[PDB]
Amino acid sequence: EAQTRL
Amino acid sequence: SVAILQKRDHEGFGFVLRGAKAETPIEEFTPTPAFPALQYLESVDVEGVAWKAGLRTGDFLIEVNGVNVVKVGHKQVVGLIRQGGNRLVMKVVSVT
Ligand SMILES: [Cl-]
Repeated sequence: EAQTRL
Repeated sequence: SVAILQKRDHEGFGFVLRGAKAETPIEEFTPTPAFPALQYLESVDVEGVAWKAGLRTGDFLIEVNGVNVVKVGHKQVVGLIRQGGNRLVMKVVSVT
């Protein structure tokens, strides 16, 4: 998985 | 549900997206009511834009700006989110 703050 | 997000240039939407990388075998994924999409909200900042639009931790992403993302990898979903700039529409299903 990847995690991205938006 | 559908959340409509419209923010200022200098601020974030106020959520963290987590989900499957495209490099994994995402082609083998079968959506189910218990796990309905590859990407979901790890967290939502309280009183942030996403929060005020009704999004909550655990929401699974079904559509971004009218594009189905149930079986789409993380980087491509992030690209669709960023493409609208300060404006974003997301259809989600709540695990809760
Ligand atoms: Cl990815």
